Formats: sequence, structure tokens, C-alpha cells
Amino acid sequence: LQHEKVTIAPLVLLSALDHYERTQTKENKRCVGVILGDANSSTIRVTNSFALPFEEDEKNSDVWFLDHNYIENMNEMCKKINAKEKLIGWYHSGPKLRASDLKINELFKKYTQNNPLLLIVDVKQQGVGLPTDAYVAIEQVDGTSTEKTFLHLPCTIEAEEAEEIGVEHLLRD
Amino acid sequence: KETVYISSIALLKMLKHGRAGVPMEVMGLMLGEFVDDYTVNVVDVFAMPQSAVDDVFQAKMMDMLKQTGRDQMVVGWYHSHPGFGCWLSSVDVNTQKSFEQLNSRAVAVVVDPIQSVKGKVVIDAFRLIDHYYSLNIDYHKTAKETKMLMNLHKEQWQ
Ligand SMILES: [Zn+2]
Repeated sequence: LQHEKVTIAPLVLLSALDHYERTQTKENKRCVGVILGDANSSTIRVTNSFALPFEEDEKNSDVWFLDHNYIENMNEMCKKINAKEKLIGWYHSGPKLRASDLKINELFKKYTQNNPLLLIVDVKQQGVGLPTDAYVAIEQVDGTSTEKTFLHLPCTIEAEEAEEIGVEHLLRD
Repeated sequence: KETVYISSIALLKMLKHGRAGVPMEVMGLMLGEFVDDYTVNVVDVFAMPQSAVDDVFQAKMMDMLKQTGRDQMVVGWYHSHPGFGCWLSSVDVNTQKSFEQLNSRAVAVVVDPIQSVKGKVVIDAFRLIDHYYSLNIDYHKTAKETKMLMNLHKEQWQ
């Protein structure tokens, strides 16, 4: 029941970057989408993704809008292609956690079989390690009450065999 | 003289779809632009369900991608040959004829996801003569994609 680590396919990171670039996201703006894969074991496998329409107010972090209908309509098309890649959470371009992220995460709790994963993908990556930070929501305990917070989980990259050759092929031009 | 440029996510999605569909031939649509007389730019692809192309599925996917900043037109189709190389069968030629009637520049890409695991991607791009011929394929990589992929490879295998 406890997730302990996350693996991510290279395609997911490239898809997040393509989403960021094709929507001309700049400045402090972020793009947001869904991640797919398998979260029924202690290692969450993140193997696909898709972009969401998403707007949020520049200053008021309390004003944001995510199209429920888009989530459902697109996930159903993904189901028709590969039913094994379940909706397991969401991603955004960060580069860091934002004040609205716990409330947005509550929206995705209605779509996931397990506790949702948030993947922050730093698409403006300079050179220091994996451009990802993975989080799940937990209750954190003063020891008189608890509050919801995010727990960082370690990530590694895991590529399917043909996708790994794809990456090497791209790198070799 | 003509080149088909394939984006990073287009290549990986075609390999992924083809691998997941083994032992079946799976197919999808290629999105992009006919930028001039000598260049087809494939910026993205999407899978079609196994089945005669489902026009309702295609239209819906196109509508939703436009809503998230992907408004490129269909420039052709891809499908997988799991283990037996890149070429067009008679059924493939008929399918390509349908695409060429809609746009004379449409391209048929064939990927072999099984032979690809031996170390080099096995992929080709075809158009009909009026039986068929191969188009040169090249890959488009942005500086950001190159840096991302180089860093991921170094992190994974050091
Ligand atoms: Zn075929």
C-alpha cells in the first residue's frame, strides 16, 4: 500500500517538454497533464502521459481550472489503445511544488486506483541529475493532529528495450 | 531529394505502440506539416485502436490535441511489421492509396519494433509511384531534447 520509488520512461519526459514548448509556456507559467502507467506495487511505473488544458491565475494561487471532461475523454481514448496503462496521477513543469498542488492532487484522487503520483518535470534543466521530482500526498503528524503534505519519492529512468534503442538512435542522429 | 523528418516523440511513440502490439500489426496517424516541396515534418503521431480507419476516433483526438497546442495536419500513417522488416503489402498499398487520395503528399511509415531491439532502429518511409519507393528519413532534435536525452542516458548507464 506504500509507494517507495518511481521509474519513468524517457518518452514521458520528452512528452512533457513537447507540451511545454508547443503551448509556448514561458516566464513563471507551467503546463499540466496526466501520467499513465502502473501504481499497484511499491514501485510506480510511469510509462505515458498526455497534456491537459489548464489555466491558473497569475497571482491568486487559489484560482485554477482543469477540464474534468478532457481528462475523461482522453483517458478513454488511451484505454482503447492500451488498457494496461492506467491513469496514475499528473505532472507539471514546475520547476518546484506550487501552493495549489495539494488541492489539484485531490482532483486526481477521483481518477486513480491508488494514491496519485505528482511528477514535476523541470523542462528548463541545466545539468544537475534527473529533471524530475516525484511526490505522493500523505498525512503528516507537535503530535496532536495531522496535516496533508507531499512526500518526495526517488526516481530512476527505466526504458523498454525498443524505446532504449530509440533513444540511442536519436542521440546518434 | 525529399526527406521525412521524424521528431523524437514521434519515433518513440511508434516504437512503443509497435512493441505493445506484438504480434499484431498496429497502426496510427502521423501529424505534422508539408513545409515545402522537399520536406515532410512529422512532429507527433497517435495510435489508432485495433480493428477501416475509425473517423470518429481520429476526429476526436485531433480536436483534443488542438486544445493543448498540437494543431498539425495528418501527413500520413505508420504501422508496425513485428519482425519481418519494412515494406508495403498489397493491403498496405490499398491503405496508402486512400491516404494519397486525401493528400497527394501523404507518407506511409513502417517500423519493425522486433528487429529494432538488435541495436539499430529498423524503419522506412514510402509513397506510391502512381509500385512504391522509399523516402529518406532524418531526425529532428531540438537543443533541449538533445540535452535531456544525453543527460538521461548518462544518468541511467553512467
Ligand atoms: Zn503492413
